[PDB]
Amino acid sequence: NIKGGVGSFLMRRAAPKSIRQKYQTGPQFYKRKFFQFQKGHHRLHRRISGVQTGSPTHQREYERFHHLPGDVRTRPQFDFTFGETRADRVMFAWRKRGDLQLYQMSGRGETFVCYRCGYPVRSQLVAVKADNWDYRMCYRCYTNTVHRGMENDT
Amino acid sequence: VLYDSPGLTLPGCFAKEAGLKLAACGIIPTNDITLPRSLVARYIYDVLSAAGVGEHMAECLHLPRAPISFDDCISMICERGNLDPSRAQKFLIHDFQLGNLGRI
Amino acid sequence: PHIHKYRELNRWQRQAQGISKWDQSHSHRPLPYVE
Amino acid sequence: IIVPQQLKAYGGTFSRSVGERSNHLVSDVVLQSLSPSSTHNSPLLSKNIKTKTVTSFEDMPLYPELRSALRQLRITTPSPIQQSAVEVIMQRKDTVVAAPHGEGKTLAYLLPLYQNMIKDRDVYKIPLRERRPRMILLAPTRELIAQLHHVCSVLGEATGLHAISFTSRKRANHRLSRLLKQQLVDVMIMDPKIVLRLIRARRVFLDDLRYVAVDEADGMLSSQHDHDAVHLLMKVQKRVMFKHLWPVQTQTVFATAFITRKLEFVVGKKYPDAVTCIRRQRMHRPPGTLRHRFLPVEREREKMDTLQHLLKKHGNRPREILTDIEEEQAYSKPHYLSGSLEELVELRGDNADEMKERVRHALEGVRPVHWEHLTTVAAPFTCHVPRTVFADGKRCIIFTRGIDCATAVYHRLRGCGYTCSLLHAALPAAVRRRMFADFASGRTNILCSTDVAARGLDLHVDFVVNFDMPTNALTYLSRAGRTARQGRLGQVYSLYTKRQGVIVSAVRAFLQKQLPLEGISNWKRHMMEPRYAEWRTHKLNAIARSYVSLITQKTIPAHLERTYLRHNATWRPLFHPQTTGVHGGVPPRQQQRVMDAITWKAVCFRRGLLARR
Amino acid sequence: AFRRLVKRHKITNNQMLLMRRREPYKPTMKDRQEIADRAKLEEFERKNAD
Amino acid sequence: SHARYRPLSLRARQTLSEKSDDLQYHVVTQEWFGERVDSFLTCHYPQWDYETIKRLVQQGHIYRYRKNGKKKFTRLTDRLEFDELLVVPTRAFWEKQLAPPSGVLEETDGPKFKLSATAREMAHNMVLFKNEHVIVINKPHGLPMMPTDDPQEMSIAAMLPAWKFTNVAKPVVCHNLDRETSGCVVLARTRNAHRMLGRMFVKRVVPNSVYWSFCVGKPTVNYGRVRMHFDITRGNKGDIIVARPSPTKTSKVAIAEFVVNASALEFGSFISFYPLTTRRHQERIMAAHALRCPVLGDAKYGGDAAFPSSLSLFWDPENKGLPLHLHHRKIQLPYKNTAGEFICVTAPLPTQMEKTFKKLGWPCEVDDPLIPG
Amino acid sequence: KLPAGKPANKSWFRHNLIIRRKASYRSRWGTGAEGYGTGVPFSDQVKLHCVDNTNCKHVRLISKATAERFAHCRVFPAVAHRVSVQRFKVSRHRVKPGNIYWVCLLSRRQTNTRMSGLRTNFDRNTCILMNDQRVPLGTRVMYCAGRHVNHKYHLKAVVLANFFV
RNA sequence: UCGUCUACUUAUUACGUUGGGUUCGUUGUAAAGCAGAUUUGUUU
RNA sequence: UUGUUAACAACAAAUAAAAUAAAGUAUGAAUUAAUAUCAAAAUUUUAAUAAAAAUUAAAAAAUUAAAAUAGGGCAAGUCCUACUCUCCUUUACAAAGAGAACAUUAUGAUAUGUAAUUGUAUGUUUGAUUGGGGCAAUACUAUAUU
RNA sequence: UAUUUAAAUAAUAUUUUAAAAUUUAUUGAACUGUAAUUUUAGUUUGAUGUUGAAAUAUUUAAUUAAAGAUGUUACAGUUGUUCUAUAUGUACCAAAUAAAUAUAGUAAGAUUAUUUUAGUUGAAUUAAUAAAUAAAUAUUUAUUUUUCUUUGUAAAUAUUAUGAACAAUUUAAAAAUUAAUCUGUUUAACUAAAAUGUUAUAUAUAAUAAUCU
Ligand SMILES: Nc1ncnc2c1ncn2[C@@H]1O[C@H](COP(=O)(O)OP(=O)(O)OP(=O)(O)O)[C@@H](O)[C@H]1O
Ligand SMILES: [Mg+2]
Ligand SMILES: [Mg+2]
Ligand SMILES: [Mg+2]
Ligand SMILES: [Mg+2]
Ligand SMILES: [Mg+2]
Ligand SMILES: [Mg+2]
Ligand SMILES: [Mg+2]
Ligand SMILES: [Mg+2]
Ligand SMILES: [Mg+2]
Ligand SMILES: [Zn+2]
Repeated sequence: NIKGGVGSFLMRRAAPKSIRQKYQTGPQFYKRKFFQFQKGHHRLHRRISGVQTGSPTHQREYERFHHLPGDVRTRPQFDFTFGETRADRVMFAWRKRGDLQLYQMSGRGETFVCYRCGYPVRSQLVAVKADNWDYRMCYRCYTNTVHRGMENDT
Repeated sequence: VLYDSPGLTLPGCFAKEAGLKLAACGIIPTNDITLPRSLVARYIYDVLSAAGVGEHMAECLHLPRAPISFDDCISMICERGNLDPSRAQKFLIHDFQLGNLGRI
Repeated sequence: PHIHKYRELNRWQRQAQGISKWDQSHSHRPLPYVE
Repeated sequence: IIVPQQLKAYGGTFSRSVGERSNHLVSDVVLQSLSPSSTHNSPLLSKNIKTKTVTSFEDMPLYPELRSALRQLRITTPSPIQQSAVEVIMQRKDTVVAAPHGEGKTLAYLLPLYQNMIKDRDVYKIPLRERRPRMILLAPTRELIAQLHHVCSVLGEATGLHAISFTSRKRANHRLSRLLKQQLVDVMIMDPKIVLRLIRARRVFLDDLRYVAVDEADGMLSSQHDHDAVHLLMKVQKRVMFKHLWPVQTQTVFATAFITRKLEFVVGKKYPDAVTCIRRQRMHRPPGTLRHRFLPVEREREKMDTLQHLLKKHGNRPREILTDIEEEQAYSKPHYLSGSLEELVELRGDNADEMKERVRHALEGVRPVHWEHLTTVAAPFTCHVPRTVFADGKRCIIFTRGIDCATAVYHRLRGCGYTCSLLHAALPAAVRRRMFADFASGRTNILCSTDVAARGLDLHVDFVVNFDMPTNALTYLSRAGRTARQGRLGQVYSLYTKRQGVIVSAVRAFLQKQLPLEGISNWKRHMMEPRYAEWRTHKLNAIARSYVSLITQKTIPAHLERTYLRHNATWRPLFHPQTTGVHGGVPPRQQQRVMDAITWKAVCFRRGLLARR
Repeated sequence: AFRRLVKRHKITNNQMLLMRRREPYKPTMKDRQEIADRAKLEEFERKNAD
Repeated sequence: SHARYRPLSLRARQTLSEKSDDLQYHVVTQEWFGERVDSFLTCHYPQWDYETIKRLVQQGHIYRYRKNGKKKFTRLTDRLEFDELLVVPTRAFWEKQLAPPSGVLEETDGPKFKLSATAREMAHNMVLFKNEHVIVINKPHGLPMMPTDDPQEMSIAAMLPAWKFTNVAKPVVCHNLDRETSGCVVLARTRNAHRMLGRMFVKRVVPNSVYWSFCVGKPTVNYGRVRMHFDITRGNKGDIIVARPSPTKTSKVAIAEFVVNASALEFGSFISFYPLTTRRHQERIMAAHALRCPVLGDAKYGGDAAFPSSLSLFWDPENKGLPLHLHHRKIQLPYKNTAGEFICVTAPLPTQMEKTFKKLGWPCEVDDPLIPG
Repeated sequence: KLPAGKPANKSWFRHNLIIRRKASYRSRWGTGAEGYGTGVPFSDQVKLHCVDNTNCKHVRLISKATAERFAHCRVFPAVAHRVSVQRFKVSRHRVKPGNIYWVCLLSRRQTNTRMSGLRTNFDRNTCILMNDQRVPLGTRVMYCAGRHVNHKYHLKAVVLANFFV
């Protein structure tokens, strides 16, 4: 009958459907409406990167992220570089901090979605929750989770 | 005015005898894997030869004699030649469907 | 102001639909009336 | 052969509003945004904003006379606006009292301004002279002036201060001058146009003027009231600059239900240090207990038949007209209702006061207002005409457009057998007072009025009927802000046609998502076209959501990885979004290269098809 | 709507290569707008004192 | 009994939170000024679990008021401010039409089922893969996954207390199968493991499981996709399933990619299904009607056609009680092994399927490469 | 296209059933007369005669590979394509079309070179019906059995056959 | 989250016949849940 | 392997033998062309393939053939929602090229009108501030009344 | 009404190519279309050639119809093929030829001349009765007033559309890192001088070991 016109950009304010999504009171389990990326980036994902300065003989692979705080400044407990190469190219694995364990991948950074921040992250550092590789965390959220003490909760 | 009930009356997963009757009356297709022309023509021959209707079946199918067995009837339908027993079974099924065998 | 109908459609929408420019409304050609 | 331009990036058009949404409109029509991303550049709302509250009235300093005035008004717990604004005004600062309709905005600035006058009268002992008042109140309409005079008289009875009001009457220059000659006043509740006339006629002086309160300041400071308040405030401001009289710091208070561009700039540029008390999470929204209902009428003629249905639905039953004498008496004799509290409570179904308040809550539909850790009941209406007739039916105001429609609907309902009263400005002074007194006292439960009764009227209106759909949200909120007052149950019926279908779809959508009615108009192109940077924001968020859905559920081969991220995960800017409606958001040099390839392949395919035909 | 073609200045000290703003002791745009508003308001009040 | 709870949108939930007065306001005094929200709540509610407190705070049922006129939703790691209020719902707050999270109310176990020695032995025998978080069992044919309408029948839900080897609580089944379907069934050992694995059994885009079936007749195509739309209606003593090619509002889609691995000429076929949805009797319906090849022994869909006389040398088509030739073969898990590949659990073929494969000359135990590891 | 990341061949199970040979210059099937191991095995959908006194006349092979070299270590299932009609009427007569039995291969029309160098071209393709226990349904064989039949895998077949080559 | 459910009952007798009436439940969740799609090889 | 017929069709495996289509002597275009006597490979990273950077590493010359990469145009495909265009309908809005009726001379013809309230195709048909308030002769000094 | 003080009277100009339907006047039926007269082929689609001996040849399959050829007449775009539609009216059907700076709220692209000689780098934003004042950028131009030092203040002119949605805090500071608070980036006479930072520590609520209840 009677037709009117209202743009969808006026309703985008009501996009979040819960307290967790509107006020960010917890981890965004792949349910995030508003994203904040650096002004100028076209490929919309966050990047936790490392600096390579030498050969694997002098500079180890985990020493690339030494400029970051946390467990990347310690040597890992497990090392898979020697022997049969991992199918997913996991080079190192740090000690389990509660339900989270930090891994380092080989090759170009794989773009995954951290369930705590909700952002697509491209990095070689992946924190797996309870050995379940469906729930991964970027290294930044991993360091923040350990700092607050929420390692066994999130 | 008329209201139609789409999925109220339907054969669905039928029994052996019900499927034989439906295929003999032409309600369901004859499947070359599950419901064979051979089985449905065997059913037709059995229900016809239950009573003394062998000579009448031969008269309807233009057979030189009253058939003793279903295989003999199929072979005589082939003779009435280049056609195969499959074609003979098809002819018998279609004759029963059109009513060339009688009212039943 | 304007009185035409296609004024809500921009030049891109007009050329995508296939409409002639309504601003150049030429009237020297009569309409195909049933004579 | 004809082939259109195939490659496009955006086919629509972007609005030219570079400042904010609805930049082309006037402030009198559109409401301003209250988001911090928008108020960051505003001259008023980027400055200091008061948000802290005070729980009880005992925690704030009040004189015993003001304590008794609150008990007389039956008010115990302060509303969120009073919890924040009373303290700032008592600190003698220019304050912008911003609150929705029916939250105690009137008493929010009357209590502190009265206490400051008591302190100047008792502590500082500033003498009151003949033609030099202490406070000046500014109100738009005549009924609001009479209503503000009623509240100031309740406060002035206990505090000892004398408030005076004046509307236009016969021989007004004579009657107004006698008041200034016979009695001494310190509160002048008048119109800014008339008080400017007395100042220029040298009947009232700006000496020892310490307080200027502007109710409904969003409109008073706009051109809809001829900038009379703005001209007066500039005279008050130059009085403060005068250094040969005693030092008076005249503080100015602005009570508003809306915030517009006029209000922000006229206060932010003229009052640099002005504290704003506002909760942006409730400001531009209807009350929670208000029920909205949009009834579409297919034909404009059938609008009267729909209105008559709503009246019969809510108890208002018309008297039967079956004879010629009754048909003549329907228009001649003004019929009035009759009843009392005793018979009405018998019909519906110490201890004396508790029962009077129990019936008062059941009739007005008063629900306990729910604030955080604070709950109260709504005080009785502060109207200068107390209700004395209680008949069987729901009370209503029928807002129409223009004066002629209000007059016509008034006579149509009378001919049908309805007891209604007409209220607009064209009525004479005697009839206008009588017509409002009939509805406010209870002799009439149906008020056919124009937009004059939309701002500042605390009446027992059970439901409101918009006979003509308002053209903007500012008028929509003010009209509907009459039936739900302090947690009372209210209902609104808006009759609209196709010509207002755009704003109805906008308002109906904003209400369902519980959003502020900011930037709402009736122009369809304005409500559908976004800004480029706003479209860019929602586009970037949509791209990131598609990236999440692509990563977490899809496995992509290596040869498809490049194209998947190009179409689902890459922010691709547009080319000159100002002229997007011409080149489609794609550089025409790229379009020329694309069109060259397609045209060549189209010509080759056409030459073959023509040769085959 | 500012100058996209940056103004060039003769570099006499090597720290001019590092400094981005021409006059660092000068208040920012909005700050000096507020300063000008305040100064003009004070001058207007002085003019209206009598 | 939770029978008084109603579906509520965010608006209605906020309105009920505003209206309901069943709230407690803890005043943050000097002694608790500066503490964390989770610490404060754990010290003030010893009867609540940390999971319950976390759910309440993160969903917004517990909030705080800083005397600003609005409610403030916070994280468990936020510090408390001086002279503010902490609003926590009481017991009576959840007695209205608003359901609380799982940890708020207290459930009662009540009865405890008893499992015999033979039952526990067969439950231990059915185990295929065990982990710190998951247990994959081999459910056989004819065993119900859940208690049926007849309470006297055994079920995996009743045998569940037999797979708590060292844990305190019994595992929880992550996905259910039909009574006739036999194959790998996943049981989460931890509550968090179940909450994380539930994501794996909802509709997806990439398949992570295989169904090996023996269908009567060979379809016209070797591989392809099947998409139907099922509408379930309540009948007299059953459910009427209406399959449509076009979607309806009351329908739900069923999608699966099928590949015919090997087959007889035109009388029988071996087909691998890779589903993307979870619909009742999905594989059986898509085989009987979409592929037009009823599964061997599927008497519910194509009864007389599910017992072909072509296999009369192997299976007698007169008993009509042979097990369904549909087996949940292989399933991938989110957990990785030492080599770096996702752990894929495979179940051996049942007796009837192995017999059919051996009679037709096909290898029974073959790895299906279409589901990687 | 499964898997989605690295799509693979959907004939993985067919590869376990077929006996293929890349048609390079070093690997070739050729005709059976080239020597031992040069005959192409019978593919599926191949018609064979049924020479035992059963109701069946022709069978169709289900196996993807069928030859004499591995007639002792592989099972050959087949379907009764054509059945003799008895106009005037046991287990051997109860053979109905569509049924699936195993078949013992007796001879082929293709050239077969033994290891001794003796090539042979029989008149027609030949086989006999057997059950899952490798017991022939017929009581007599109306054709010649090949030398490959002389194996313990075909004990009852050798007993029922009366002539070998 | 791919559960299960063409038989009970009021009577009648005999070693099946004849008249009436007609679902249960495991687990998770209070959103981190609910329709449909989830495709891309200038191999032109 | 499937049909016709009393040799014909394609096919899958030995797709194998065997037939025709060379450099080189001559003549000699066209698409293309930012470019260092171009840069094998691996790794790390940077604003969308990055050949852009950095770190490891160590990559010959000439002729032939290959589509693995670069190069050769691509905001695309499916679903849902909303708006519009298009297209139909007439009873109202503006124009309508068709006809009428009327005035004037004649009861015979050509025209002019100030007379046209008829019709069929064509245009349009959702920005209402073109509103609502306020102002209301009898100044000034006084008097009485409700 | 006319109480207030100057002056160098000179006008003609104002990038460029394009961004589209068209206006006025003609032409075209040797191509193609219809009527009158003197195994072929069409349609669909795949398969070879891909500037091909062809600016349209050959082939596969299905389907629909089958008196064969040439020329000449009449019909011309406002439309013609005597209803409409498709198709077509001479090698891109808004047909072709001749004139047009006719004009596109105007999409975009180019716009000829080193060694230079001075102010701001994210502000401003009030439709509409007596309210001191928009701001940035650029060109000309004007104010030597105090002081311990420092201090780009103002007119007359030209232009201005480079475009953000939520949340938190705030009459004081996001300090909630799942938060950014945003205009980048280029900028260098020569020779010298010159102060700057990435190393790892693998065991102390730890590690290595025995007795016994
Ligand atoms: N603290 C309080 N408790 C209960 N009732 C109150 C309180 N304060 C005010 N009220 C009541 O609220 C009513 C409306 O007050 P007020 O006139 O201030 O509303 P308003 O915001 O000015 O509305 P509008 O903007 O429509 O004029 C008054 O009649 C008064 O009785
Ligand atoms: Mg008010
Ligand atoms: Mg035989
Ligand atoms: Mg869904
Ligand atoms: Mg018309
Ligand atoms: Mg029309
Ligand atoms: Mg010709
Ligand atoms: Mg025509
Ligand atoms: Mg300047
Ligand atoms: Mg200036
Ligand atoms: Zn993260």
